[PDB]
Amino acid sequence: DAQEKLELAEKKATDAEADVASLNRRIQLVEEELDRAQERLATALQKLEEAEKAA
Amino acid sequence: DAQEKLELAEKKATDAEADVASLNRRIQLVEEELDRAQERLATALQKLEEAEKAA
Amino acid sequence: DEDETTALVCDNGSGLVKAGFAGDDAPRAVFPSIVGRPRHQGVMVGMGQKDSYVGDEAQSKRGILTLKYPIEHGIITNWDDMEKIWHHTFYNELRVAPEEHPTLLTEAPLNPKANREKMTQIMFETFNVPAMYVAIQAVLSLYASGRTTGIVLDSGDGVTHNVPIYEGYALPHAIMRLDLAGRDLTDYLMKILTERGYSFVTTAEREIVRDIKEKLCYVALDFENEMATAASSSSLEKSYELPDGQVITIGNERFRCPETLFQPSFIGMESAGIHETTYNSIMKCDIDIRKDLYANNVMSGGTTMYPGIADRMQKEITALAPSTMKIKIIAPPERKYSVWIGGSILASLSTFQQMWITKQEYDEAGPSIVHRKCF
Amino acid sequence: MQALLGARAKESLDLRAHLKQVKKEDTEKENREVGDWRKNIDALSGMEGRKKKFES
Ligand SMILES: Nc1ncnc2c1ncn2[C@@H]1O[C@H](COP(=O)(O)OP(=O)(O)O)[C@@H](O)[C@H]1O
Repeated sequence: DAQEKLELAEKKATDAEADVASLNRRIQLVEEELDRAQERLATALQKLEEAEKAA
Repeated sequence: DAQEKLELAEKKATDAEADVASLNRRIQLVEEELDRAQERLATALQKLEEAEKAA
Repeated sequence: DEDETTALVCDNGSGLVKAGFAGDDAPRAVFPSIVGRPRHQGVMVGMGQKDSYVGDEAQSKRGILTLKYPIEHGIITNWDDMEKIWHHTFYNELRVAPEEHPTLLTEAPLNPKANREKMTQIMFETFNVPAMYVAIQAVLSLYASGRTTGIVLDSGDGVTHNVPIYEGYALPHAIMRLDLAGRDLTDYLMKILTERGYSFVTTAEREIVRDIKEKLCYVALDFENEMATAASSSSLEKSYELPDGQVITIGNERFRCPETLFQPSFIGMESAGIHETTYNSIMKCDIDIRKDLYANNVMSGGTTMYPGIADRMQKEITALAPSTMKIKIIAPPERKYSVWIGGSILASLSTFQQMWITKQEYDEAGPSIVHRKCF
Repeated sequence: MQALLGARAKESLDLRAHLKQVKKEDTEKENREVGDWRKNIDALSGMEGRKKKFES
C-alpha cells in the first residue's frame, strides 16, 4: 500500500511533471509567441513609424 | 522507504502539481498577454495600414 | 456552406502554393509545393504514418521524408502530386470542394501549353469543377498593384517572366522569359555555404537553406561597395539559428547569392540578368509605349522581399535607360502574394464572369479549350 | 489655353482612381483570410492518471 500509493504518487508526480513540462513548453511557446508578438509589435510600431513617416 | 518516498513523491507530486498550478497561472497570464499582444500587434499593423494608407 | 459560389483562387508555383476564396485579400493558407515520401523502413506499428504527405504535412514530417516538388520553372511535371496538393489546398484546408465552385488557377503568358492544358484538365476531370479560367500571372500582378501599364517582373522561385503590358494589352514580342529564379538562388546558397564550412545537400538541408535565404539574404543596391566591406569584415555578418541549435554566419555571400539575379553566370546561366531583361521588355516596345513602361517597372512575386532589390532594379535600369527619362520601380507590400490577390480581384470582376470555361464546353472541346477560352 | 491640361490631369486621376478603387473594393468587401486565428493548446490539466493503453 505504501508502494502502491507511492507508484500512484510517483505517477501523480510523473504526470504532474509531465504537465510541469507540458506547461513549460506551452509557457515558453506562448512566451516566445508573446516576445515575438512584442518583437513584431516593436517592429510593427517601428514600421508604423515608417508608415507614419511615409505619411 | 516506500512511505518516505511516498511522502516525498506526494510532495514532489504536490510541488509538481503546484508548479503546474503556478504554470497554469503563467499560461493564463502569458496566454492573455499573447492574445493582447496579438491585438496590440494587429493594432500597430492596422495603424500601419491606416498610416501607410494615409501615406 | 459559403455565402456565394465565388471562385476558389490558387496560385501554384515551383516554391509555394497559395489559396483562398475569390473576393478576399489573402489566401487562407500557404503550402510548399511538396509531396513527401518516407525514405526509411518503419519498425514500430500503429504509429499512424502516411505513405505520402502533402504540403505542410510533408514539410512538418520531413525528418524522415524525401521531398519532391511537382512544379519546375513554372510548369507541372507531376500532375498526380498536384492533384494531391489541390485536394488538400481546396478541400482539406479551405473546406470547399471545387465541385461546387469555379476555380481560378494561374500561369505565365509564355508558359508551355501543356501546363495550362493540364491544369484545366485535372480540375474538370478529377475535381469536377463547374468552371475554369487560368489567369495570366502578369495580369494578376497588375490587378493587385493597381496598374494597367508596366513591366511585370515576377522573379519567383520558378521562372522570371519579364512581360511589358500597356493599357491592359500585352506586347508579346517584347517578353523576355528567363530561366533564372529563386530556386537557383537557394541551390547556389547551399554550395556557397559549403565553401564556408557548412555543407548542405539533402532535403532537410535544402529546406534550412531556403529558410536562411528568406531571413538573412539581401540584394544590395550597390553591391561593389557592400562586398568591399562585407568580404573584409565580420561586422557585416549575420547569424542564423539552425533546427538543431547550430549557428551559421554569412557575410558577402549573404547578398552574393541574390546578386545572381543580376549576375546569372554565378550558377552557370547565360543571361543578361533581370535588370537588362526589364530594360529590353521596355526597349523592344514602340517608343510611345516605353515612356510609360520606364515609369512603371512592376515588381511582383517572391524574392522581391530582399532589401535592395527594388532600388537595385531601378538603378540598373536607369543606367541602361536613356537620360531625361524617368525610371520608376513599383514594389508594393502585396509582394509575393500579388498574384493570388490579383486572382481574387479578377475572379470577382463582373466582366470576368463571361471569361469562364464551363464544364460543358470543356467536355465538348477537351483541355485544348484553354487556348480558345483563356489565353 | 488650359483646357487640355485640366482634361489630361483628370484622365490620369480617373484611371488611377479606377484602378485603386477596384483593388480597394475587394480589400474592404471581404477580410477574413487576411486576419488571424486563436491557435489554442492542449495542456492536459485533466490528466489525473494513466491511460487505458498498454503503452501508458
Ligand atoms: N523573406 C523572403 N526573402 C527573400 N525571398 C523570399 C522571401 N519570401 C519569399 N521569397 C522567395 O520567393 C519564391 C516564391 O515564389 P512565388 O512568387 O511566391 O510563386 P507564386 O507566384 O506561385 O506565389 C521562393 O524562392 C522564396 O524563397
